[PDB]
Amino acid sequence: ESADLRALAKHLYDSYIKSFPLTKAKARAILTGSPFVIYDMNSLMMGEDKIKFEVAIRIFQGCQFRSVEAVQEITEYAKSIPGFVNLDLNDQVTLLKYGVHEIIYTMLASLMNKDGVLISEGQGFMTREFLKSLRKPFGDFMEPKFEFAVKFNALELDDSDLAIFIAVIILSGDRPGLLNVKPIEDIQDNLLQALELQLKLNHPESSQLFAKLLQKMTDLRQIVTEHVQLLQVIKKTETDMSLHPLLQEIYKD
Amino acid sequence: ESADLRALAKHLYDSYIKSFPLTKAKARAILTGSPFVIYDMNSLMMGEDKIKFEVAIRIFQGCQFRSVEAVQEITEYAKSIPGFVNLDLNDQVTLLKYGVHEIIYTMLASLMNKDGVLISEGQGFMTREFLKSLRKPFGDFMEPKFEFAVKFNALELDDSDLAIFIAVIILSGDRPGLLNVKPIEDIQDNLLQALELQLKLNHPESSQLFAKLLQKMTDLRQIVTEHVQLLQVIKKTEHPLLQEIYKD
Ligand SMILES: Cc1c(C)n(Cc2ccc(-c3ccccc3C(=O)O)cc2)c2ccc(C(=O)N[C@@H](C)c3ccc([N+](=O)[O-])cc3)cc12
Ligand SMILES: Cc1c(C)n(Cc2ccc(-c3ccccc3C(=O)O)cc2)c2ccc(C(=O)N[C@@H](C)c3ccc([N+](=O)[O-])cc3)cc12
Ligand SMILES: *c1ccc([N+](=O)[O-])cc1C(=O)Nc1ccncc1
Ligand SMILES: *c1ccc([N+](=O)[O-])cc1C(=O)Nc1ccncc1
Repeated sequence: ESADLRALAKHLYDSYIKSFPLTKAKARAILTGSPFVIYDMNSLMMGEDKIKFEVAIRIFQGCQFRSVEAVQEITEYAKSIPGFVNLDLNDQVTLLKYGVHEIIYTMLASLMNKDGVLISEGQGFMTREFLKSLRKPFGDFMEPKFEFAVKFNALELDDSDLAIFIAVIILSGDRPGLLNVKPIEDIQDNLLQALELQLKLNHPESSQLFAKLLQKMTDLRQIVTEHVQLLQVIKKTETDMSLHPLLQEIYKD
Repeated sequence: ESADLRALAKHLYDSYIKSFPLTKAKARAILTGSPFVIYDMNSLMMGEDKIKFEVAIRIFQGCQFRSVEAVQEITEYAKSIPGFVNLDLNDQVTLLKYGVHEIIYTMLASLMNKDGVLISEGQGFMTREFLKSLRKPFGDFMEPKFEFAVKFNALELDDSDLAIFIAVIILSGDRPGLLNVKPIEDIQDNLLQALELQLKLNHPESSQLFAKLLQKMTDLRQIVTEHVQLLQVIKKTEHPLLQEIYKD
C-alpha cells in the first residue's frame, strides 16, 4: 500500500542525510551562487594556500582519499537499508564491493556541472579544462564522468530521490559472486516499488522518469569498466604510486 | 495525566514486539522448558551444521554480526518513541551512538540464565562453562556480562517493563555532544514517569523497584566503559570491507 512505501521512502531519506555530508541540495547551493576556482598550476599553487588539502599525482592521490572516505560513508548508508544487515555476510561484502563505484559517480554528479567539479568539501572548484589537460596518463580520469554527469543531472533528481536510487544500486543481485540472490532481489523489488512511487510524486510532470532513471545504470556500468582499465595502466607507468588498501579490495578486475 | 502514561506504556510495547524479533517472554520458554547445546569442542563443530552460520575467534566475531543486526532493530525501535523523530537529526544519532551498547547488554540478559546463553535466534545454548573455557582474552570477555545478567533478571522484569526502560536509556541527556538537550530530557522525564507507573501496576509487591532499576545503569555504563577497553586489546590480536561494516 501507499503508506508502507512512503514510510520506507522517508526511512531512507533520513539515513542518506545522516550518512552523507555534501548532499546534492547543498552542492547546488554552492554552484548557483563561495569557492576558490582552480584552472592552471598558478592558481592551484595559490590553492594550497587558500583551501584545506608532481601536479597530476598528488591531485590523484587526493581524489582517492576522497573516495576512501566515500566508501566509508556508503557502507554506513547501506547498513541502514532495511534487510541488508540480515544477509549472508559474503554477499554484504560483495554487494558493497561492486556497488560502491556505481554510487560514487552517481553522487559525484551532484558536485559537477557543464564547467567543473567541487573539490575538498566545497571549498574549491576544479574547472573541467584543468582536468582535460593533465599529464598524458592522468588527464582523462574524470572526462567521461563529466559527460555522464550532464546526461544524469538532466533528470533533475534531488536527494529524497537519489537516496532510494543509491539503495536500488547496492541491492543488485545481478552481481557476480552472490550466494543467495532471492532475498537480495526480494528487497530490491521493494525499493524499486518504493522508488517508482517517489518519482511519480516528487516529479509528477516527468513522464517515464522511473524508466529513464533505471536506464542510467547502463551508462553507469560502462563508466566503471572504463575506470578499472584506466587504473591498470597507472600501476604500470607509476609502479611507485601506492594505492589505498580499502580501494584495493574493491579491485578484483 | 494518569491515563496517558498507560497509553504510552502500550504504544512502546507494541513497538517493542514489532521491532524486536526475539522477546524475553519468548526466549524464556527456550531456557526453562528444544535447542542445541554447546558444552565443549566437539559439540561446537557439530553446531555449524545444524544451526547454519581459529575457533574462539569465529565465535566472538559472530557475536558482532548480531550486534549490527541489533543496532538496526533498536534504530527502527527508537523512531516510535513519541517525538524522538522530531529531535534535531544530529542529536538523534548521538543518542543512538551511545545508547546501543547499554541497550544490547540489557537484552543480552534476557538470553542468559546462570548456565550460559542462547544463540542464533535461540536454536542454540552455549554453556557458560564453555564460554569460561576460552583462551585469553576470550573466556572472560562474556563472563562479566554473565554477572550483570543474573543481578539484572533478579528484578523479574517483563517485556513491557523493558519497553519503557529501553526507551529511557536512549533519551539520556547526559550523552556527550548533544545540541538541544531540553526536549530530550522532556521525553526522558516523561518516560521515567511512565516507567514508574508501569512498574507498580505490574509489580505491586516488588518494592522500590523503580529505584533499584535506575541503580542498574550504574552497572550498564560500567560494563560498557569496561567492555570497550576489551575491544581495544583485541585491536592487538588478529577483508577491509568487513572491518568497515563493523566499526565499533
Ligand atoms: C584533486 C583533489 C584534491 C587535491 N583534493 C583535496 C585533497 C585531498 C586529500 C589530500 C591528501 C591525501 C592523502 C594524504 C594527504 C593528503 C593531504 O594533502 O593532506 C590532499 C588534498 C580533493 C578533494 C576532493 C576531490 C573530489 O573529487 N571531490 C569530490 C570527490 C568530493 C568533494 C567533497 C566531498 N565532501 O564530502 O564534501 C565529497 C566528495 C578532489 C580533490
Ligand atoms: C560464536 C557465535 C557464532 C559462530 N554464531 C553464529 C554466526 C552467525 C553469523 C556469522 C557471520 C557473521 C558475519 C558474516 C557472516 C557470517 C556467517 O554466518 O557467514 C557467523 C557465526 C553466533 C550467534 C550468536 C552468538 C551469541 O552470542 N548470541 C547473540 C548474538 C544472540 C542471541 C540471541 C539472539 N536472538 O534474539 O535470537 C540474537 C543474537 C554467538 C555466535
Ligand atoms: C577520482 C579518481 C580516482 C579515483 N579512485 O582511485 O577510485 C576516484 C576519483 C573520484 O572522483 N572519487 C570521488 C568522486 C565523487 N565523490 C567523492 C569521491
Ligand atoms: C557480543 C560480542 C561483542 C559485542 N560488542 O562489540 O559490544 C556485543 C555482543 C552481544 O552480545 N550482542 C548482542 C546484542 C543484542 N542481542 C544479542 C546479541
